[PDB]
Amino acid sequence: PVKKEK
Amino acid sequence: PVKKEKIDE
Amino acid sequence: GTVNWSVEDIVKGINSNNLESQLQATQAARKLLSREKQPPIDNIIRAGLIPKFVSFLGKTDCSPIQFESAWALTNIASGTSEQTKAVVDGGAIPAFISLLASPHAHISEQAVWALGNIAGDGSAFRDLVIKHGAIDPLLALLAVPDLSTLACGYLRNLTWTLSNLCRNKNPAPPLDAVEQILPTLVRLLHHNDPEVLADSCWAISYLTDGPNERIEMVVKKGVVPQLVKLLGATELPIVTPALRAIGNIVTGTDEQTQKVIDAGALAVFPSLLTNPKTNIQKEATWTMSNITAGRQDQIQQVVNHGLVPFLVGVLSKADFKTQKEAAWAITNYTSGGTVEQIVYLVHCGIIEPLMNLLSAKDTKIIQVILDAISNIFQAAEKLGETEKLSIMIEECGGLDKIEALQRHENESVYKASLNLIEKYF
Repeated sequence: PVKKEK
Repeated sequence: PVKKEKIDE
Repeated sequence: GTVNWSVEDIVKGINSNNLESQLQATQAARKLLSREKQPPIDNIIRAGLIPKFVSFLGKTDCSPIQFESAWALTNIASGTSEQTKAVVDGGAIPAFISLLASPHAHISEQAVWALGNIAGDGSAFRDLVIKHGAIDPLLALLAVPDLSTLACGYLRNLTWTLSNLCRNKNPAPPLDAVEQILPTLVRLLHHNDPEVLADSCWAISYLTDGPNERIEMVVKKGVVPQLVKLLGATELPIVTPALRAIGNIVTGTDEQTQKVIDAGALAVFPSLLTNPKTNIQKEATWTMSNITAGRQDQIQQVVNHGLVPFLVGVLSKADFKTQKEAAWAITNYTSGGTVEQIVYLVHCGIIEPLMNLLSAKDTKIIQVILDAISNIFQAAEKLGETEKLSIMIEECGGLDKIEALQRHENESVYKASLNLIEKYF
């Protein structure tokens, strides 16, 4: 459950 | 965009 | 009269020390720079004209030369970083900030535009514009009871310039400048012009592209509902930035994610995840991945809104990059979900499209998909249904591919492949 940005 | 030319007025 | 002049003629007029001859030559320069057919910016720079134009900005006595010089300098500042730098190096910034106070609206607007080009170059010029005190005079021009009384072109230019003062990272704009600007941005996000809305959303997208603390500044102003409304718009130029902003916000805390959910966002995703523009589908699936990365009650709202079949859909058929985001969304869901939620996901048909994507030529998506199979097996282990899942995976062509992957370049691939085979097959 690892959030990842852009 | 980042920059914009003014072309006429 | 002022059409098709040589640079040599512009120089002769500008060096005349006849204010009118200077005005004509400045206009000739502006017309040169206004042609779309490869304007001679570098020739104008090399002729030494920028300082001259800059000093013409301060001639209150002669408003036409102020305007013509402003427009010329605007078009130079619209070029490469090096061309923008020539303008800044000529002292243009404080001179444009003075012109913001011009009683002639066309001159004021041109100064706004120029500062927008300067700030849009990057963080350093953005911060230099801010240090020279541009924000107060800019915001003052929008200090009216009703934005609708301002000319359309003018409001649009101001909005755009403000968005460039919010733009760029490494570093992001100063926190105090962001706080000063945000209340005005929130007002522009409620204006009815499509272009003002698009640029307002772009600004918000920029301000939300950072750590949780930056997101919090925005989310705390109460804009999430208005963003979600804008997410529902017809105009793709509005939806694109609104979706980017919503996506940024859900990269934050689960409490920040909940604001988006509470504002009704998930009800738009059936359209977004089937949108004909590749980029909207990609970004909406990316957004979903960061919602599936949340709490189980948040995953449950994804379920209740009917979005799992849409994820199955995007996994089954989309641009590859979208399918990659869908894989992430599934891995996140399987990683955080209850057993019941993972069972539902399988009942919706996730297994075949996941397995189809193991034929991909992208080592990352394979690792993501393999993780997801593992988590699904883990949920089957807790139900004693490892056999049924094994059969499903075997029946749609899955076992073949997982086997093959025991003999793959990447380490994690071959490892997780062999672990699945040996434990379940």
